[PDB]
Amino acid sequence: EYEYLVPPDDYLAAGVHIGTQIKTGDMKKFIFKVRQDGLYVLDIRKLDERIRVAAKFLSRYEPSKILLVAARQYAHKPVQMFSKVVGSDYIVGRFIPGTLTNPMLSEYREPEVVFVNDPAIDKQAVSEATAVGIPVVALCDSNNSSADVDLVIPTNNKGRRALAIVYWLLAREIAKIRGQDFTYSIEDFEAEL
Amino acid sequence: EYEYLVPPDDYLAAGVHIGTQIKTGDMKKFIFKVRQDGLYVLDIRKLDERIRVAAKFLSRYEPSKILLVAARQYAHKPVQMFSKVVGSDYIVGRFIPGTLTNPMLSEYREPEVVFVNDPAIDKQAVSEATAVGIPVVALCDSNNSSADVDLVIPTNNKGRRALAIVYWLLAREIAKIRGQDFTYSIEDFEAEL
Ligand code: NA
Ligand code: NA
Ligand code: NA
Ligand code: NA
Ligand code: NA
Repeated sequence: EYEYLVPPDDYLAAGVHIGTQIKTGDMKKFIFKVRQDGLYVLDIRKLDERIRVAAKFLSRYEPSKILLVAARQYAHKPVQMFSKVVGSDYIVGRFIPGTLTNPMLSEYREPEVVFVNDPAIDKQAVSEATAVGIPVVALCDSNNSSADVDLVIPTNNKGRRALAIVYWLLAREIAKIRGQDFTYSIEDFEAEL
Repeated sequence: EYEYLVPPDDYLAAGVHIGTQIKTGDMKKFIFKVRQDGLYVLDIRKLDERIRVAAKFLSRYEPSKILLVAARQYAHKPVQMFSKVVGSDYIVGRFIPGTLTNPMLSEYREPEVVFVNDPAIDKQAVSEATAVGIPVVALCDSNNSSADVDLVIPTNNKGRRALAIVYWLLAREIAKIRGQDFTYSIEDFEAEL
């Protein structure tokens, strides 16, 4: 029996397994099945394994050197709350071109690892981080595919609740490794509306 | 404008870009093109970027906590030479089931990261590492596909010289990150005839 970070039903209730109508070759290994309504379903066993791995991966960096990126609206709150807990830097909303490549921009930063919400939406950040040799972690849905993403977290990266539980779990596990008290609830990470 | 770790011609002479007659969905994003003879060609730009990232990541671990695994014969020497330089542990030849999951087994170890030569050949190690939450790094050829590999290094992982230059580069970059002198030639890493 596999031991999940949370009861399996919690993952399903959050809709992390709900993909899109599109499947990429890169994501096939994470797709459990395709629903009759054409929607692809992600493997929660794989998601759980990847969240654990990502938490360990990220705990190998000093907090301030971690940069989270997310233009997608429902990801802003989860990203900011994750940062509140982990101590990572973040950029939500429009990512300004040159933020990682132009030392003269006021927004310029030099993180050692970049974590984006969606490689398609946050493509500018992914491309720049890769051009500068910075490892890229990313949430990838069935429709995503990027040769520039180094560490993948296969999950619904669009749903309000799905994003809340994933960022919440990542922050929770990183805090555990760090021996930092964490009492936040999934609701605390969830975007309004 | 990209800057390779070594003259591009060196990568080609080693045949790292030469894949097999098969292409998985997992590897599609790394395939540059398909040759006249049916052989898929890997993207050396991505390989170079990935070797750089893997070296950085691995240098984030106490060397003794890194475990290299390789049953494939042409990978033994490269793996042993990499370990000589890096200080990592390794298991070449048959990987005994239970090595990462059975504490009573004499060969039992608790590495913090596992790096295998081929996820199909070294599937036992990949499966066990994943089952215990240990991040998995792997060399993946066009024919490979594994949801259990966390960090991928897209390259020919069968060729004698292909393996020598890849392990050589990784070791060189890790030593460089440490400052450790590195005077080995690619030949010093190549399996004998
Ligand atoms: Na989705
Ligand atoms: Na990248
Ligand atoms: Na707690
Ligand atoms: Na090959
Ligand atoms: Na794994």
